[PDB]
Amino acid sequence: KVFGRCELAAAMKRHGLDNYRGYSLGNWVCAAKFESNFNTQATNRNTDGSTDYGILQINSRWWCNDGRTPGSRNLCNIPCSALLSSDITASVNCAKKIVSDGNGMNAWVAWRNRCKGTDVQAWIRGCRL
Ligand SMILES: [Cl-]
Ligand SMILES: [Cl-]
Ligand SMILES: [Cl-]
Ligand SMILES: [Cl-]
Ligand code: NA
Ligand code: NA
Repeated sequence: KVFGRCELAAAMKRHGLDNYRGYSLGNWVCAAKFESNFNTQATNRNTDGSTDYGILQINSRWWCNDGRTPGSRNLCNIPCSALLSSDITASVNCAKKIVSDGNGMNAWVAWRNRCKGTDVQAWIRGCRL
């Protein structure tokens, strides 16, 4: 599923991401834009052999099981393929664990490099929330 900008913002708010650990909703929408272009099916390989899955590009090194990332963990206790569903619940719930892991949203390098220090509220401008 490819979400609209405001459709995704609404779904993330409904799931409690708006100011979760102090990150306003625009941070999450900005991260999703640059991680997946709002596409739940997005997958991308990392140099170490792990893979990133779904709308927030959650990686198989630490957070999910894809059966092909040797030496990895599965801290969200989910198959990585569940993160490609049109229902973003698993991605949001896993994201809540990630962002609570010490480094905040710096865990998403695209957030650090493209969203941090910018006017992230722009990403929800015009949206009925
Ligand atoms: Cl957009
Ligand atoms: Cl914020
Ligand atoms: Cl959903
Ligand atoms: Cl933080
Ligand atoms: Na915001
Ligand atoms: Na894994």
